[PDB]
Amino acid sequence: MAPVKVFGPAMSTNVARVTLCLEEVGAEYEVVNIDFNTMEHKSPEHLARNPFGQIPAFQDGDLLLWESRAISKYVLRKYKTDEVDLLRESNLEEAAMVDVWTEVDAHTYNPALSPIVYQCLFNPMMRGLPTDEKVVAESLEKLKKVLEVYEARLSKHSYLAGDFVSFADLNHFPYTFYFMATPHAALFDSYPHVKAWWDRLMARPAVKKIAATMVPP
Amino acid sequence: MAPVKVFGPAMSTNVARVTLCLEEVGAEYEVVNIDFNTMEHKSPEHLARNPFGQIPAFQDGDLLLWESRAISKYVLRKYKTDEVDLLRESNLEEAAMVDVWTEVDAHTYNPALSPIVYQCLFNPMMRGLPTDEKVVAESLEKLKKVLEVYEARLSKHSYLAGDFVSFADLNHFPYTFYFMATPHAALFDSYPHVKAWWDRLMARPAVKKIAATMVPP
Ligand SMILES: N[C@@H](CCC(=O)N[C@@H](CSO)C(=O)NCC(=O)O)C(=O)O
Ligand SMILES: N[C@@H](CCC(=O)N[C@@H](CSO)C(=O)NCC(=O)O)C(=O)O
Ligand code: NA
Ligand code: NA
Ligand code: NA
Ligand code: NA
Ligand code: NA
Ligand code: NA
Repeated sequence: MAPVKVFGPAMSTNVARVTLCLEEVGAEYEVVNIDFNTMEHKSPEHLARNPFGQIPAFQDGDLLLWESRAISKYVLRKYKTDEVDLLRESNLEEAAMVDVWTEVDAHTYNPALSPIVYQCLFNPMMRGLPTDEKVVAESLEKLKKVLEVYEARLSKHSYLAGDFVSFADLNHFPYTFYFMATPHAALFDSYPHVKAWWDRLMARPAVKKIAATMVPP
Repeated sequence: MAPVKVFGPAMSTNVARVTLCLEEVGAEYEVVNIDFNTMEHKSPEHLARNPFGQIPAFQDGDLLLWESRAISKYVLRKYKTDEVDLLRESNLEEAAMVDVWTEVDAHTYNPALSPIVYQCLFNPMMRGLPTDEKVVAESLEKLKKVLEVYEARLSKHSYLAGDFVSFADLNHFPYTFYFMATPHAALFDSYPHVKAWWDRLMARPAVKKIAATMVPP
């Protein structure tokens, strides 16, 4: 049988980006673990998939992909329907706003939020490494300034790209989910339109399914 | 058909990403400078274009965009022809490789190459800031490992996504051009297929036109 394969730990943020997209479009898939403890990500077998030796990678027949956003867009295109059109590529202005807010995640929001996840969650929980409180403080101040902008945006529309959910919103889910596992989760409550947006995403069945994979089973 | 407008200094890397895409598709445009000396990027007029107060921004009628890659994709879609189709969105596997290598620029290549540009070129030439040789050395070692991967890829095809030029290749132009103005330019000679690809991009008429805009006096 023909499920597509995602390679990497299911709970890894960038894997969860891809599995969320797969769930949203109703595609059949399997997640194949990659064991970092044996350097499997640097094995020749995995380097054939991603020559830079990272996860996720992805296989659909003879096509091997890497870079979570590239994988995700392939999925969103391949399995597109009229009812689940998360890129909006037939409407140039809508597609442009999807792209803008996807880029805002990559270049503005995630660089502010991710260090807090690293320092407050990944460091202590993965290998028991310390937290750098200077990094956390600096990042929180940058994140507050980002959230001020998101608060204004999400007072004008229910989602980032307009009055429709899109890949832009989905891209914010994996790292933000882990931010909600840190002691700084309540920050979002100070930006009520951002909180309402987050709650809307968390209510989505595909998001619930992937959130359940981002915990300890 | 009034020309579309690109806002920012013409020689800025992320402005040049956009103007290269505009030249490749033969679109009429104007570059409108944004004066950082008077904080014009933080003025209400510019914040209406990019609420994060960065350049580039872009206007087409009533549409305002920011984030250079989002602007660029809007351009490549709007002005697409069968002859100049730089995203390949009608072919899932080709679009996927364009997307992979666009992501590799953003998340792998540019993070290794751009600090060398900053330390060796932008620091001394813009404000007269010092150079951090530790940053340069660490970045060079990362870049060498990246270039090994590019060398293998560019032995299989003349361009990153396949046997056709695409947005993936164009994304590498602006920072790489400035890297070639640093004392480390010769690094590429150690990767003959990467150097041959670079020379092919530099031979393109659109690339020549934008390279001429990328000067200080
Ligand atoms: N931009 C890429 C990031 C992948 C990545 O960082 N993967 C990490 C796991 S998370 O810190 C990884 O595989 N690292 C191993 C390494 O670099 O050796 C994407 O979105 O796919
Ligand atoms: N990912 C974005 C980066 C734009 C940017 O950094 N712009 C800088 C100029 S270059 O260092 C900028 O406008 N900075 C002003 C500021 O952040 O205050 C893009 O691709 O458009
Ligand atoms: Na849930
Ligand atoms: Na549930
Ligand atoms: Na929860
Ligand atoms: Na001007
Ligand atoms: Na595209
Ligand atoms: Na290859």
